[PDB]
Amino acid sequence: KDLASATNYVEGNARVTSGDNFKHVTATTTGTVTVILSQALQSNDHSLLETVLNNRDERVIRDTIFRLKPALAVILLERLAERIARQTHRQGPLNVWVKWCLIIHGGYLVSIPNLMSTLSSLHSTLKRRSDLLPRLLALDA
Amino acid sequence: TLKFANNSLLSGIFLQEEENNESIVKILLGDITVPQQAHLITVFTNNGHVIVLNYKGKLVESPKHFKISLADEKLANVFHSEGNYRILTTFKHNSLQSYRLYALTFDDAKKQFEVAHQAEWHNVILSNISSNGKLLAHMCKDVEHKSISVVSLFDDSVNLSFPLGSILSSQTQSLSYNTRYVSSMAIDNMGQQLAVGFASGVISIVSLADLQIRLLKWHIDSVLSLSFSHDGSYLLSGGWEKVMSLWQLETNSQQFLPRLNGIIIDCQVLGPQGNYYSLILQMTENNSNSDYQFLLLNASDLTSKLSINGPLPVFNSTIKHIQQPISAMNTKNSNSITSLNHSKKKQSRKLIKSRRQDFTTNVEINPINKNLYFPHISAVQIFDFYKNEQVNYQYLTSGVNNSMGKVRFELNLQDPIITDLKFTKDGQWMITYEIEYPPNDLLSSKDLTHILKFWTKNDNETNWNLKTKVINPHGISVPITKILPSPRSVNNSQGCLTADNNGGLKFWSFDSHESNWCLKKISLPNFNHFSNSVSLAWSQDGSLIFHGFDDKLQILDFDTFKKFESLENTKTVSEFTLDSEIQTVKLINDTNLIVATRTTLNAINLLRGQVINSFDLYPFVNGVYKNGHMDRLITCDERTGNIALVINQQLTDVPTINYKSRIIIFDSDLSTKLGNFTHHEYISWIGWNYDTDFIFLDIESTLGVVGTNSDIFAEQLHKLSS
Amino acid sequence: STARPRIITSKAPLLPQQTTPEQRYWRQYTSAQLVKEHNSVTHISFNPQHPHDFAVTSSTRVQIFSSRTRQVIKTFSRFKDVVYSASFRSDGKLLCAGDATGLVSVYDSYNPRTILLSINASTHPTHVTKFHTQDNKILATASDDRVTRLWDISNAYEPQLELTGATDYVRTLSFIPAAPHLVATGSYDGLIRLYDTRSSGSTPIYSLNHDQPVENVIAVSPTQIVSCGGNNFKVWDLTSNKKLYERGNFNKAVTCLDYVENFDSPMQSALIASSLDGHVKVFDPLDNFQVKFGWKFSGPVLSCAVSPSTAQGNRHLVAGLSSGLLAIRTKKKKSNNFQRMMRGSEYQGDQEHIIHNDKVRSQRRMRAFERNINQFKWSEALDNAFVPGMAKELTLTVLQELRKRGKVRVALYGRDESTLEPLLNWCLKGIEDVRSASIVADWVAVVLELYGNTLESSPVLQELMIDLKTKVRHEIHKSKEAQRIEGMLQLLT
Amino acid sequence: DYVQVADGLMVNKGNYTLNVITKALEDTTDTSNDHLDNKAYTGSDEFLSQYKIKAKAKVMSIKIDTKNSLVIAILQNGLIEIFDFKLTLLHSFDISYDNLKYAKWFTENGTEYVFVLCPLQDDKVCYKLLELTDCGSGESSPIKELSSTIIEGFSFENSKLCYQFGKLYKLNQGKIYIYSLPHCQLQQVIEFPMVDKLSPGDDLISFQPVSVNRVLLTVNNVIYLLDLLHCSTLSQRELTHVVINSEKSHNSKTIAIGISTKNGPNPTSSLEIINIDVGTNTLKDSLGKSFQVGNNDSSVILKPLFDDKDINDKRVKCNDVSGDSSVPVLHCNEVIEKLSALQDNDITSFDDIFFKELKIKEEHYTEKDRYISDPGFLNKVLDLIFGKFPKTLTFLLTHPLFPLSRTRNLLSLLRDQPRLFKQAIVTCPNLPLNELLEELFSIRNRELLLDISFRILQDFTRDSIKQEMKKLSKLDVQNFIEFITSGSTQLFQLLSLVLDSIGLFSLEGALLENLTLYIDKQVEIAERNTELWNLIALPTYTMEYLDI
RNA sequence: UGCGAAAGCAGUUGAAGACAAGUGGCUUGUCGUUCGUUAAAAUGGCCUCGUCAAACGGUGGAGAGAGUCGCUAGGUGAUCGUCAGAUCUGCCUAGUCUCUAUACAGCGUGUUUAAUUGACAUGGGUUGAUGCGUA
Repeated sequence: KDLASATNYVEGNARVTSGDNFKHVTATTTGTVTVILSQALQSNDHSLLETVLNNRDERVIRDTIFRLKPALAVILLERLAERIARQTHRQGPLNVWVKWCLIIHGGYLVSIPNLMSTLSSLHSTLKRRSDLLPRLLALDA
Repeated sequence: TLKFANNSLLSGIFLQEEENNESIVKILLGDITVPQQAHLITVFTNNGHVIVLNYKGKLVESPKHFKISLADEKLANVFHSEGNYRILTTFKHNSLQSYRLYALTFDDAKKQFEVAHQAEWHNVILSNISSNGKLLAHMCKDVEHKSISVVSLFDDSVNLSFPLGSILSSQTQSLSYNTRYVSSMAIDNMGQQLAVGFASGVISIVSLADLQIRLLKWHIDSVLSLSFSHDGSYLLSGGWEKVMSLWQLETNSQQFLPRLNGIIIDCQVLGPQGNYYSLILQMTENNSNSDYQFLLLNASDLTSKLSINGPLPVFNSTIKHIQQPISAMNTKNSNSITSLNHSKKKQSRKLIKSRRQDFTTNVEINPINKNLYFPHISAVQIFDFYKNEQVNYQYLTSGVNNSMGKVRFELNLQDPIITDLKFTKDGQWMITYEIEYPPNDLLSSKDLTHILKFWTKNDNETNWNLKTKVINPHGISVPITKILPSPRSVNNSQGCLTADNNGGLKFWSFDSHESNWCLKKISLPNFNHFSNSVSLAWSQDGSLIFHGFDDKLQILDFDTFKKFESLENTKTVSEFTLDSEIQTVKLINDTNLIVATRTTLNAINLLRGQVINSFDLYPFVNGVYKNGHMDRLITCDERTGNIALVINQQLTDVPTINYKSRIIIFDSDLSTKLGNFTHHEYISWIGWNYDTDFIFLDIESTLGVVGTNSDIFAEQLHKLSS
Repeated sequence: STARPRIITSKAPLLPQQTTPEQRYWRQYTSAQLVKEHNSVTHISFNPQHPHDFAVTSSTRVQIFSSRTRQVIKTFSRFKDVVYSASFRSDGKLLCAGDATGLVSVYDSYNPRTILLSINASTHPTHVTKFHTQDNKILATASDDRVTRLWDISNAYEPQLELTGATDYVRTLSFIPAAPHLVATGSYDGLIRLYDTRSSGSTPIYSLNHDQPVENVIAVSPTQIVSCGGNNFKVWDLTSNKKLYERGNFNKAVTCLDYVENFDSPMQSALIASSLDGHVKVFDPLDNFQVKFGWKFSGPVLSCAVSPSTAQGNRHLVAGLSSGLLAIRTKKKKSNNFQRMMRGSEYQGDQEHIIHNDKVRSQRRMRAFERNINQFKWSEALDNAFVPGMAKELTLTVLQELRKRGKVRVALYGRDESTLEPLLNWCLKGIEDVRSASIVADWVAVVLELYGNTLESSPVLQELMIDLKTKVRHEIHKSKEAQRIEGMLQLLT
Repeated sequence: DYVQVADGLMVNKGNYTLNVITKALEDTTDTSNDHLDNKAYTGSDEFLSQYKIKAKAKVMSIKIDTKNSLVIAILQNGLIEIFDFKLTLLHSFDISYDNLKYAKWFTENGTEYVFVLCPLQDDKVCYKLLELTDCGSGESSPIKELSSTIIEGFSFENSKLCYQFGKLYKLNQGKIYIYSLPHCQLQQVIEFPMVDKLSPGDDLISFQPVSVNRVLLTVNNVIYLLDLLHCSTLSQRELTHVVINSEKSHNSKTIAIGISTKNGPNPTSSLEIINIDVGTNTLKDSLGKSFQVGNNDSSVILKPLFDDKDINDKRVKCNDVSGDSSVPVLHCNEVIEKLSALQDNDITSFDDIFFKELKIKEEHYTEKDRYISDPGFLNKVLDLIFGKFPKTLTFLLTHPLFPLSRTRNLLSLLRDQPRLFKQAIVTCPNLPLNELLEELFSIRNRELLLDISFRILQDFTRDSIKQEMKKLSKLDVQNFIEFITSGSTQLFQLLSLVLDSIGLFSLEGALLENLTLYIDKQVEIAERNTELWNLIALPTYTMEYLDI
């Protein structure tokens, strides 16, 4: 090609990222589903993770997360964050799970030393969901 | 390269600190002194000196120069034919010039050229001369309107004239002024036809014997340049689209050449058979300077044989009687048919009266191969200064920069501005930051995008590859005031530190595992005040970072990335409130650091934790630079000192359009002014190349530097076989 | 002059859980085959040499499948009890099978009728039989006699070495892949013993205490070996007798392992692991045995294998389940007068001094929207956006190119009811996504700015505007509640 | 150039050992050791020893005795080894070697015949160097470096008995000519205030620096370029800096002349014969952040005033960019004399202090930028008005409008005039957030709440607000929520800050439901006026009329 | 236009002269005219140099598509009916379940961290659109 011809712009396979991925630093309760959820999260079992969080009764979700062990509430929250990042219609039903994980395990993940670095994907997903709120405010006006 | 300032032979013609209207106006190939014997050129300047210069071998140390007996006239051009020589001159009502043609002779006393005065034209609007130089056309403004007159100059073969209302259509008199304004004209080597290019976009070939016209409509914006071929059967035209068209005048058939990195402000055929086209490309994405690229190209395959260009910086403001060229609408890249006079009056008044006379730019030096990278608008000119020719040119944003010649409305769109770029200290990566602007008259027209890109090349290839880009670093709509590359001790010189106008900092670094440049460290404060008077510095050890926000120089560490702390409280002063917002925090070496703010210039030691020296800046740099540009005005070294740099706009007996530069150096914490230099022109950027020199960029872009039997048979055979 | 820059497809910031190269490569193992066996598939080995056939040990038969048709080419049915192990020799020439009566029988492969020799091992069931990987004429059989035996296949009457020392149910052998004197055996008491065969052989030189009862031990390097048993697997440096990784990413006991090297893959090495709960997972030995991909199967997976390192054809991952069936997932791969007249067209300049090359490379074909943006047909480019078969990022990038480049209004000028309904009917779908909704916002804003009278006239885009209103109402409830979650974990810093 | 300053034989062991340091003793018999226990046998003792070392075995120990030779000891077992005498003059500083590293038969008198670490192994006779008063052993390529008071430097390598280099080093009577921490140099201290580093590979000075103050017992630490130095008649062992992977914190070197300062670790209490107390417990020299602490060996501050770029024909200054003036006539003598003109009998009046300050600095009396000022000068005039004299109307208005006020601002709540207090809220450019939060939560229910919330938001980071607004009671925050609910943008985000910083659980319910209802209606009105801000043909038959 | 932060905060928009049109003046409008102020449109758009097919290597994906009326949560309709509720085995959406050449998109394989080969005489002539129906 010519020597005076400028180089065109080409991204190629450059990784486009945002500025918000901080990935670097007797019974009497119900019949819940938390053994299913716990041995979904001990492995990486997307299939039975989907069969445990297609349950959407609020008291079942509530005491399920209450009976959950708090050392893996952070990875339940990571799985929920990645699923609502990918599928956008899940944000309605699945963020009921993410608000209950914060309310119940409000001590474990305030005692964790790097909250944003450990659940970066939630922060990036909610930042990109709520960043454009003035724009669709102007749109619906 | 015949350097003018190399010798007093013709630097005595011009070395002035105030007067650069002495200009070089024509070059001829022969020798006007003695005929019939050529390997040397005779240059006519715009005042009346005629220098004869040998460009084969070493330049002679006494050229054959003369000075023609001239009136107040100022030398439009000279003309050559067989044997004879003409010259044309300009004059002193409505502001129009006035032209006057002489003929030359030389022979009797070999110091003076005698002149003859053929004729005059008492008001000239526009002019052109044919390719052979045998005839010339021009415009008149003689009443209801203008007029058009063609005249052969080396003979009275033909001289005709007519009002151009007989050229113009009947539709144009009830249409806009662009339809009757004419921005170009050309004649062929016979004077049979003439091309009138109008500001509306059309061209019209009139046939001069009978004044019948033919319209050629392709240019959707103003026609800026026209030329004929030698036989007159092809018309080259160029305009605001960056497309050179050539019209086959038999069938009216265009051949195009579409993406010519600048608008064609002049085009002409060049060879005896017409095998070259020479073009001038105005490159009008920056409105702050008129930077022309000279490009001839062979006519066979239309490839750019020998494109020529100077360095292309973009200054923060317009420079010196710079007028962006004519067009159809008044845009942010051009001006309409009305506003050229008002714009030049306003620009002269702005250079006289106003206060923010800062037109300073950022230039970078690639620390591997010592070539300097002028970031143009949405592009970079990589340019090496040991031969002062451009390495290449590369588009670094995603605009409509290259894909399209923008026209009358579309010139109100701007491609994203590259405002920062810095190399990592081993020269392996190039960090760049750009502001992507939205088009007007829609919902998202008032939120910018801020994009930080990371480029890589090996040491052979001339162009960089984007490895990653982060859109909105630091958050949405927030700028990056300063990026700083990191020293060789953090991630093997593969980290960058970006600063907000919130005082937030982000440390980005390239790790090989996830093979990308990712976000490592973060310190965000959430204030409610913003200021772009942000500066940054790093310790060479890689231990502590000096975050010079406005009025406040915080001291952060690197391990926990918060403000510095020792529990023993050994007068751990980790903030230095100064009298004004600080714009340079340049640390010369690990002992001390020079702060520069808009009143004073302090220096602070850290092995003796207090102020050591101070200087007064307010009488020199008061409210004249934008806050954040003292960092490009002053610089440092790694051993041998620090360089301040001030500017005095000169005065009459009010300020003027003339400038002088006062650069000063200091060694070893502001001790001695061991360099006090004065340069004849405004100075725009100074920076230390990595081998103990400091390069600076003049406002007219001269880069300067502050440093430390058989013999006769052989001769006759090389004659007779060449 | 330059060439024209291509229209860059709008890529957003990347979302979490992107497709890694490892999982793209391991996800193109597809077209699953399910073959119902008579009983649980206990072992599966591959032919080493022409690595293109594999033997599946069901109950009382061993079937060699081909790696190009996936049907049983050959079968071995003349066992008296349940056949347990079946492996090929390192030359791929003959096939050993340990049987529940403690009768190792070695046939030659690809000939089920010629049983070459029947070693009568222990009276207990012989559960693992494999030849040496360096040597050719020695066969190691461990049984439910808590003693493995090395047999020279010439002298098949007494075992040439008797490796005892383990307290319970030796179920696995392994050989160390550079030192041929080194046999690592693994039993149901934990305790990977390993033996130097030049010594006595009744005592291991050392022992590696996997705490769970091991199910398999394989050798990865000449130095490090991996033992699976219980819910984890551990890796052991063998020159330093010392554990250095352990991955417990399963629910139930890891039944088997195998390992791949140097094959055509982004992963330079791969250890896959099969674990009685349905899962088979692949772990990359170069970044600290991190898991990269996995398959879930319809029952507890008892054994697994992949095609060997030099497969050169159709490549296989096979997993045999305890349910009694076998799952294969593969990745696949004019006249002499006229020629004498047109001879030279394949010469390419070998003996020739100067060789000129200015044939330009043929680039990718331009799509219709890209050539219409090139031809400045901006309304036709919008029309070419809203065809049905267009990718969502392609509609987004032509909207963004018309937004940045020229004029939304130019692209929308000559429209009416019938020619706006594609745009708004796509804007319904694009208002949900984050990456599109800014562009959808300003395009809808411009079209209602300059078509507010067609709003009055046509009722059949009024309803489209109402549906768009309820869409932005749902999206603004979502963008408000996301800010509420953002605050409610900003509280927890 | 100091370090963290406090604390007013095998050379690589520590504690948990028995005695890896057996050393000689002043005014005693020969030698001793102690524990935190190994036996103290004899290495053919009772001579004129001045130091004692071992062969890095502690049962092949010795007593380095001034008798031209030395023998071995048995400090653990009981079995001695044989020896062989070389000289008979003074071997008081004998240092037995490792397995063939650095050994020669140099006793005291220029007889450095090379040998090995054995009782009968020999080498060449490398006694060529002159009478050296400072012979040390380093590990460049294990080498005897001789510095001679015949003055000349030489360096022989006891690896092949090869004289590597040598020159004329004019070294006088030294204090400690100790080899460097990386061994590449020689740190030789001059007597009172100086320590020069010389190049110990070529025998030439590389950096001759002065020191801070009096120091006598100086030796290079196990650092990069740092030394320790104890005072002569002082127990003060300070550190200075002119091993790089995971450096030392204690047990670095034992050469000191304090009050029996043997076996000097960081916690240097349990000595080998002394049984003393301990001191500092820091590590060696770090890269560059500890030199902001140890900012010593320079204490020469003067009164730095703003200079000017020197007037070399300054009359051609070419259109100065000021308003009307060109240069302020600097009077630092009048700046100092204004202190005497102010510290007078204007004990309640603004006739001899405020007029004095506004005459010395001719400004608009509320504005900066006609500066020529020093922070010590402003601090001393602020002290002279904080003495016998806030009733001045010009001085203490124009100098909280100065960015150098230096922390005399704490009584700004403790004095309460309205206009001076609001001006010190808005403009005083260094304020303590403790007093700012106290003024914020000591509410007088006015617009100064907005003026104090403004500054507390616009000059402090949010987490530094949160950590120091944890330091509040609960009645303050309950009345703050009550006053916000009663009766704006910066106080909304301040309310966000108080909700983030009160904590998680320990709240009440009625205040929470009241705040919930209030902010529900607040979001509703914010939504509606955001909506307001974002909200800012022919028929076939007609019938009409025309003129008749 | 100035100060600014990317928000915003203060300032506006005169005079002369000439010319054109309309009805020597009067009105209106222009200016390749000057002084002062910090101050939309002339049917008129971008070149050839070789395409097609099949791979391969990284990069993104809202995945490209097809089912099961299988589950979870919903939004809603026709007719009758006092409602209760009936039939339409009511419809639509999202998620889940199942499957495919990851079907989708993009950059590259001339040297690159990586990764490419093959077809074709890259012409001329005659019909080819009034010859066509599966709608």
